[PDB]
Amino acid sequence: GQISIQPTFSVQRNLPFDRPTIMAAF
Amino acid sequence: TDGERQNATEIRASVGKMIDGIGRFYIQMCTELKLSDYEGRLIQNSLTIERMVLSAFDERRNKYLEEHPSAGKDPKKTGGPIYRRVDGKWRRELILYDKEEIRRIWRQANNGDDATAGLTHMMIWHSNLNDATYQRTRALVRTGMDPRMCSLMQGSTLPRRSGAAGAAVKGVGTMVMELIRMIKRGINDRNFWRGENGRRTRIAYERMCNILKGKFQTAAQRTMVDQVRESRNPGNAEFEDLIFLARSALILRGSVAHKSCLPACVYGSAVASGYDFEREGYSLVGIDPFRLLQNSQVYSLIRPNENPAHKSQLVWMACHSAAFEDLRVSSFIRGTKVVPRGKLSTRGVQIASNENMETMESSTLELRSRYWAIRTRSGGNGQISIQPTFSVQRNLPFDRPTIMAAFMRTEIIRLMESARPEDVSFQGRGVFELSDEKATSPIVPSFEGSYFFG
Amino acid sequence: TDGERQNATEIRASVGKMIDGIGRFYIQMCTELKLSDYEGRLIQNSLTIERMVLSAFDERRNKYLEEHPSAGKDPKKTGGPIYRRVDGKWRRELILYDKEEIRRIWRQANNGDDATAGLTHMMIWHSNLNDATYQRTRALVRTGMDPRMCSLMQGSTLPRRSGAAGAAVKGVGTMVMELIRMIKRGINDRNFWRGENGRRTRIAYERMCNILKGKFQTAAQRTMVDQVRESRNPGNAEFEDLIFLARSALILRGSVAHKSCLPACVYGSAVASGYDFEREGYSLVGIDPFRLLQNSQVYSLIRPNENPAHKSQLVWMACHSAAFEDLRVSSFIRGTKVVPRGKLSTRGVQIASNENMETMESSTLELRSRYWAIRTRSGGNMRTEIIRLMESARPEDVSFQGRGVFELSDEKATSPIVPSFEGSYFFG
RNA sequence: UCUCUCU
RNA sequence: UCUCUCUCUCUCUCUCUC
RNA sequence: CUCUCUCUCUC
Ligand SMILES: *[C][C]([O])[C]O[C][C][C][N]C(=O)C1=[C]C(C2=C3[C]=[C]C(=O)[C]C3=OC3=C2[C]=[C]C(=O)[C]3)=C(C([O])=O)[C]=[C]1
Ligand SMILES: *[C][C]([O])[C]O[C][C][C][N]C(=O)C1=[C]C(C2=C3[C]=[C]C(=O)[C]C3=OC3=C2[C]=[C]C(=O)[C]3)=C(C([O])=O)[C]=[C]1
Repeated sequence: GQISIQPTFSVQRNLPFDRPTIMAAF
Repeated sequence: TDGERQNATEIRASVGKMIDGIGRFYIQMCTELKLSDYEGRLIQNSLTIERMVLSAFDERRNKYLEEHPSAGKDPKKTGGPIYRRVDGKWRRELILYDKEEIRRIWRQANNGDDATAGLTHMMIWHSNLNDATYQRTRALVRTGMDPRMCSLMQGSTLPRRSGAAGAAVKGVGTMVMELIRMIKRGINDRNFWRGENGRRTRIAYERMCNILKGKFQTAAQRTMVDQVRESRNPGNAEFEDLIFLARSALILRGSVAHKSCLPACVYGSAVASGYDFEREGYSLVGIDPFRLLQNSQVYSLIRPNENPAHKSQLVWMACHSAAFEDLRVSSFIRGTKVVPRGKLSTRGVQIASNENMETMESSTLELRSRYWAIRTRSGGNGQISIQPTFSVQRNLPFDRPTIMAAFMRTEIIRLMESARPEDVSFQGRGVFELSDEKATSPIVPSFEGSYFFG
Repeated sequence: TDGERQNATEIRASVGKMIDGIGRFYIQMCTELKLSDYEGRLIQNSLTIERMVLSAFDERRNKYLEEHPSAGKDPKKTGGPIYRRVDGKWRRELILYDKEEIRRIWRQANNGDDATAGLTHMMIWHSNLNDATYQRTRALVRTGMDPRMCSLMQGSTLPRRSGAAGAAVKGVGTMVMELIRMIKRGINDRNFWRGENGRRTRIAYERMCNILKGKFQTAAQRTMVDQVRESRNPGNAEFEDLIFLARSALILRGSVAHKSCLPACVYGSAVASGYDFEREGYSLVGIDPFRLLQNSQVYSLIRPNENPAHKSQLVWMACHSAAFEDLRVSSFIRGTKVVPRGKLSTRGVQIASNENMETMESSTLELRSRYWAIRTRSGGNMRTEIIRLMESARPEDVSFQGRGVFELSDEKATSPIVPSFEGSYFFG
């Protein structure tokens, strides 16, 4: 599935990501 | 600034001229295919017309078709499904058109010039629709890439004909897939990277490595791509190195351009309404697309047992290229909750040949957003010297360690560990109102899922 | 010398005639816009009047506006926010004026001559104000340059209309950014550098490279910029050496001219006082700007919850182009500590339309300095040789040996006052 | 002139 | 007749290993 | 470079 984000709009949000899964494969 | 206003005005006119051609061409084709107002505003009909244009200008494929014609299909005619409503029911009839006839019609609509910018714009619109609708994990696995990096798959369906304009909008993951396929062909074929053609492949490999490098933001990522480019005979080492680069892009996101490329039916309706894009100008990242969609009514074919709102949200997502954007931000701008792909009770917009075109009904698409925002080409996330002004005996200070400092893989891993899924990006930038055409007062949102393909 | 006394006196009169034209024109426009003594001395009003003249003489943009008119704005009329105080409160009303009427008023104030020097002088004043107020890392990042070289962006907002005079005051970073845009355009467009227009672009590329070469001091930097000029089809390689040249300027700084361009309100007040700049003469690098500012009183519109001292410091720095200068030397000259940009509780001087012009009050700007110094066009003191030079360079070498700061009463700059010296970076 | 969310 | 301190809040690009 | 330039723009 999706584990990250790619912003398209300029808004003050926080760009989420699945940190434990991204660093697991390192 | 004050000098880039002119340049900004120049760009607006040039894009407005492209939008005018698309609308003028669509109007001409609608009157030539004999389509009524309802059928002219059908998204399926616009898709067929757009695809006919793209195939008519496909010089390479057309040449191959001429040399090796397909079975029962002459390589000089194109077409697609045109849907007409007679007696209240919908029917599909396959239209065949001469590619020379379509090319002449397109050129006449753009004042006799080729205007490949309009074609690339339509190709981007198709790519955005494909990204929001279909998920290509099979290509990710087949190239050896982890199927989880679907957030970087922006513009993976863009044909190679879209250079520069197409390359700017495509993402890190798609770029890496292009590099990997080049690597795989070299490993499988020893003649690759050698001979007259190997020289051509090498220059192509260099160019797309540079544009991939410019997509990154951290210095560590750019240096890693620069090393891979230098490899004269790339192999598994670059294969793994690029795979690491793609995984790093999930945290240290690259710069992917986002543009709102609308269907040609919207432009055709606007141009027929007397609207002059060339005069007042246009912008694919500003308020212009949002304002156009507010006043534009578009119909679509809805298959039996399908929620019209979910299809409209899918078209809304494709229009603004927000397939991989946060659901919370998309929900805020639209004003109605955006659902993940798994909870969308709809199939693709394009209708298949084998589909019973008798239980199909049409509905109006709700392509209206409560707010409007500026599309970004940026990802996520002082003075070091002096310039004397007065004649004084002071010493001119500078930050020696930092200036001389700028003269691999462990560094990249360290960078992403520091990053956390809470950092505020685009600080102070919000979402405006449709009545606020000058982007004066931003509206910063306060924020359950956030992954469309989750 | 002894022969350049006549030359210096001649130059002083020519600059004084330019300032007299600026002052005379402001007086007429104030009398013709019907502005009271207080409103005429408002810095916001002076900027609006200045911006009206600059746009009235923009032949290229005016032509484009005629050919391709904007929406709701006729291309023959200009104007801006004029702030009028009646009954204690401030209100803003947009004034619309014919660009030809503005041109006639300006020309008549200069005895019927175009006087392009006055327009460029106002353009330099606006650039100095923009440099001290706003930091353009977006353009640096967009063009591919590291945003850390914000000290070399002097005069980055100056329009191309300010030639010679404008190029002298602009910095290495702005010159490099201009070249980098040319390279980026050439790389993207294959027809660039080719055809009749390519020849015109080539001469522009050569000329702007020549002024950049003259801006440098070390022989190594000049040779490398000479190499970049010789490239018939510059590309990524010429991209890199220009970036390297920009980075070397942080240590081996170039020669950037610094001139004190005051707001037109100060000149209008002085001319109304009877001062004859043509007779007494003027100079943008001497004591004249300092002595004018000491006796000049100017007001500004203060947004709520804003320190007037910080806004006055911002205007003082923009007046003398001390945006990128050492804070210690700037503090020593002014007499009151100059705070870095991050610690300034103020926004830009110009007020936006979306701002409620009802909670705004006015304050007097303290544009007076305890000391005065002479503005400098100089810095301080292949590629491996360039890196070797900046390695020997230390952030302790004394520059301008024996050259100090004088008193306002010492009009001949006879006895220098050498300072003895905690931050020093405005944008840091 | 094809089709597909999610190995 | 615009606006802004501090990473792109707008600066396209005139299509492909044809 | 402690003052010795500037009459404008790929108009
Ligand atoms: C390698 C080699 O072979 C390459 O070559 C190239 C050149 C040739 N071509 C010619 O001549 C021509 C073409 C054409 C076309 C076109 C053009 C342009 C554009 O852009 C597009 C196009 O498309 C097309 C074509 C053809 C065919 C098809 O199909 C498509 C022409 C026309 O069009 O007419 C002519 C010529
Ligand atoms: C380049 C080409 O394309 C074109 O050319 C043209 C030339 C002839 N004409 C002219 O130039 C003229 C101009 C004018 C003006 C002026 C002048 C001078 C100065 O310095 C400035 C100016 O400004 C202006 C103008 C105009 C308009 C506007 O708007 C501004 C003139 C008058 O003014 O009159 C004339 C001519």
